[PDB]
Amino acid sequence: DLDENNFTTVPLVIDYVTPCALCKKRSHKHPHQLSLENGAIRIYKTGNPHSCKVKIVPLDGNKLFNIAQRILDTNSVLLTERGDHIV
Amino acid sequence: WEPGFISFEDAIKRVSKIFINSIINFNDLDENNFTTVPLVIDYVTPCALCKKRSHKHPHQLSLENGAIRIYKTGNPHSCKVKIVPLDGNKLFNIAQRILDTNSVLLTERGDHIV
Repeated sequence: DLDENNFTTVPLVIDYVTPCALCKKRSHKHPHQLSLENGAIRIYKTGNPHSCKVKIVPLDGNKLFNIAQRILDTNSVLLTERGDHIV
Repeated sequence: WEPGFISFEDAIKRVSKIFINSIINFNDLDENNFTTVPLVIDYVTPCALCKKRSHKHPHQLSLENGAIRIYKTGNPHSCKVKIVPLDGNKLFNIAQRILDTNSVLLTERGDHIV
């Protein structure tokens, strides 16, 4: 059911065949929901999550590869016919 | 404020990452108000400051001895304190000092004369 749009509204349903890894209980009184802020996809329970813990997964795809791409696209390093880079 | 610590933007991104939660007046942060403005948290999840639904008081971040310190106003009993440092690769600041003395050069023949 999950799509790109349904991000911070739809609940995520979990059939706790085993105890929840978030809070080590037999099951949850309410499903979990996902949020996006400052480059993190936070995990939390819906309702009163005092006996719950927020988990975050960061979305940063190799910061150094992004910088490499930016420096490259600025067109300041070139590979010449002789094998020498010129900057 | 010293030009050796970090840019302001990196500091605010670090603190916003450490709240694990949003800030209503995040875009309202300016250069004039650094520690004088308490921070409102859109408590849309359980807190990470003390694993509570919401704090009845705001959180104030303070600067001392080259570090921003964050804590809760009022009753810091069911809470804790987090300290974040500001030192922008002290080795780079050292290396930039050494060039200020003008005591190492580069020569057309290709080697540095110290």
